[PDB]
Amino acid sequence: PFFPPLYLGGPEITTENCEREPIHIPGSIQPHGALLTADGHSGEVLQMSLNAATFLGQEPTVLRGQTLAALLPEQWPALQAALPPGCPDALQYRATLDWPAAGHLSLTVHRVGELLILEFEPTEHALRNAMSALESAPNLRALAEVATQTVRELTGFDRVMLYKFAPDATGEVIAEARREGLHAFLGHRFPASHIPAQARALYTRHLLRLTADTRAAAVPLDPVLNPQTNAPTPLGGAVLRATSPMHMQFLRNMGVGSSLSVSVVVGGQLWGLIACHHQTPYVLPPDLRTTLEYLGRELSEQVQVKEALE
Ligand SMILES: *C/C=C1/C(=C/c2[nH]c(/C=C3[NH+]=C(/C=C4\NC(=O)C(C=C)=C4C)C(C)=C\3CCC(=O)O)c(CCC(=O)O)c2C)NC(=O)[C@H]1C
Repeated sequence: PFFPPLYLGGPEITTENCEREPIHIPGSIQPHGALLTADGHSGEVLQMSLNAATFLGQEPTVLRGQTLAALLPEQWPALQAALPPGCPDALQYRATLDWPAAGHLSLTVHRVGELLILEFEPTEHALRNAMSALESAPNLRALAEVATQTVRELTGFDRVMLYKFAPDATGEVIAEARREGLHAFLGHRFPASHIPAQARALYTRHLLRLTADTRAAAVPLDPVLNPQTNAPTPLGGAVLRATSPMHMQFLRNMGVGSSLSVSVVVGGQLWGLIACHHQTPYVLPPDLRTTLEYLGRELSEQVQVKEALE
């Protein structure tokens, strides 16, 4: 059972309790975007990342308590209609905003219970071709190789691996596409503890996560608890959520500045990950993550199909 989070007096995580870190409720985000939470009926802004006012060019005193009706007059009606009470928390509303201070922004919203969680991130044929290349791959090894190469072409990531889970939850790199000069991980195996049980569980439900800068400090939400509930804000579905410090350290020690993975789910089980690295920090574009999500779904389908062919 999970430890309390750090802001509720929980311990700093160590290697004796990796599996007890409540990674879904860090009460903080990555600094390359901003996060607001809002009441699902009134649109009152209930929580904001500490960088939100600066990120959005708003006056801090105005921002909290403000309504989405006032902050987002052009999206609020659409947002309400798209995300009514009781909808799947996987359901998304997305809009592109031309924000004077911030530039071109992507807004992604989902509902958890009575709370709307709004993520603002800068934004900046290929999909169909990629989907068809996966389809047309003749066997599982070729499928793995095509998936890693295609994802690398689309993203420009220094390394893209297909990381397959064994029944004991150890992991193996079974294909990779890599920048010239990077050492090979192909065929290397890693302990189950490096992607602990609660992470593997989360990754069965929320299929993409990333760390854009492995040296960046997390930006707290304020207030840290959802005022509706006096309880933690569920961020398992927020790509902006802070990454486990233990994992961030693991990445820095690998010389990885940016990391992103996409779940491969076969028969409702976590089969593996498309796992990506960059040496420098790197914010992968939002619509481009959408493409990666589609490719993850296609790969998951094709792994099942290819495993059936044998
Ligand atoms: C004591 C806890 C530990 C720990 C925790 C931890 N690890 C993750 C997430 C990931 N770990 C990954 C592992 C690898 N990436 C690689 O490139 C290789 C090897 C070539 C390995 C073994 C991966 C891929 C992830 C997924 C996230 C990503 O793609 O960057 C988490 C969950 C992080 C989060 O979602 O907040 C946690 C808590 N890792 C350890 O090594 C020990 C110290």
